[PDB]
Amino acid sequence: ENALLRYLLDKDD
Amino acid sequence: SYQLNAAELQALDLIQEAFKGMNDPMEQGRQATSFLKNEKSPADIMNIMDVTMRRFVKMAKRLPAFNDLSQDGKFALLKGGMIEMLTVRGVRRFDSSSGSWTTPTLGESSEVSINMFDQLNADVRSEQKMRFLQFFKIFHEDIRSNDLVISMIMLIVLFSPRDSITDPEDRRIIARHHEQFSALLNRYLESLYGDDAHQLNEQLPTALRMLREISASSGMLFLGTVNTSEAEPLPREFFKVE
Ligand SMILES: C[C@H](CCC[C@H](C)C(=O)O)[C@H]1CC[C@H]2C3=CC[C@H]4CC(=O)CC[C@]4(C)[C@H]3CC[C@]12C
Repeated sequence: ENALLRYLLDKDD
Repeated sequence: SYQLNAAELQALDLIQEAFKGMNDPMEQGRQATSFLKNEKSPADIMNIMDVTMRRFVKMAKRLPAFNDLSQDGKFALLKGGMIEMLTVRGVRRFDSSSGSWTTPTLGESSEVSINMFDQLNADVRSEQKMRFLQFFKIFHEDIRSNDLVISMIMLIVLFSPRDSITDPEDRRIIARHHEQFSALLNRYLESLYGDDAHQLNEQLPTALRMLREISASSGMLFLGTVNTSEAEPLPREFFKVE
């Protein structure tokens, strides 16, 4: 379910 | 008349700011090792794509237009647009004479050959190789090498309507920015080339439709070519390997 894309989108860079 | 005004110049500065990081050096690690490897496997190609994909996520989050969307909207756009954006990066980084892609921080010695396609899914690889070369060929030499043009094309691709997006406000924002960045690209090109820009503007729809075709036909390219334990997970969300 594209978990890693979502995680990267939602993280604080 | 054709010269850019302050508002247009500001919009371009904001874009360049968001893309800061895209051309930065790679840290030592799995991805950098794969890029420097003389003999690359399909897993190495996935490792390389991981770098650019992550950088796209970071860029988008630096753009005010993007941050007007809901979190689900943001996700839907990145999911729908990633392969097209990668392909546009591909056009920026490709050299027809050497037949290879390079990265801006590293000498032209390190590269990925167009013949990487020949190790991918035999059912579709030859057709995808042809599609990429066909797409590359439409671009004028000085247009494909212009970072602002490429950046704007990437943003027009990103802010494209998706049936996956149901939220009325997200849909409004996406349509608005699709037109905004399209208009800005045209104005930018007019500021450089005047009336000669009209011909380039007329080609924008051709580029977008060809990009969509590439994205719609690339999903199985890595099927059966990679050991998951050797390939970054992010690209595997876009390219099914099993
Ligand atoms: C732009 C990139 C090389 C530079 C990477 C480096 C980290 C950077 O962004 O500076 C190349 C390497 C592999 C290429 C593709 C693999 C799959 C194929 C699959 C296709 O059929 C479309 C083209 C696509 C996505 C190209 C695009 C350009 C890529 C990402």
